[PDB]
Amino acid sequence: QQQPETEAVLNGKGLGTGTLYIAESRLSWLDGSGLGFSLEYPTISLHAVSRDLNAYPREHLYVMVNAKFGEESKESVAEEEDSDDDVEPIAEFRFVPSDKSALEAMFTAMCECQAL
Repeated sequence: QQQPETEAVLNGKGLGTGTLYIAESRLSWLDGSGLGFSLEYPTISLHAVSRDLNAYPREHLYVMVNAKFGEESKESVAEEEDSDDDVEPIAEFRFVPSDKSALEAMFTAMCECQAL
């Protein structure tokens, strides 16, 4: 399945405006600046969907995932204290389609993927 018109926002600062095509092997997105790029499976963690309109008359697929930083560090020293966190521990990704047909198709993609 593929998405017609939809914009992509990733981890808090929204970067992405174009089309999203879901591939069984991975997810491929096209950037509105004439640049196509794909990601290894979507970060499905906390996704908000509203197939039925009642409280919010709008379509939008919001999915937020918590990311942990560590592995290698040079500017900061390893420690169990974070009194001053300059970077957010959670990244919120918002993928919102501007087509009711794109919202229902994405829900069938997520609903079918979550069930399988």
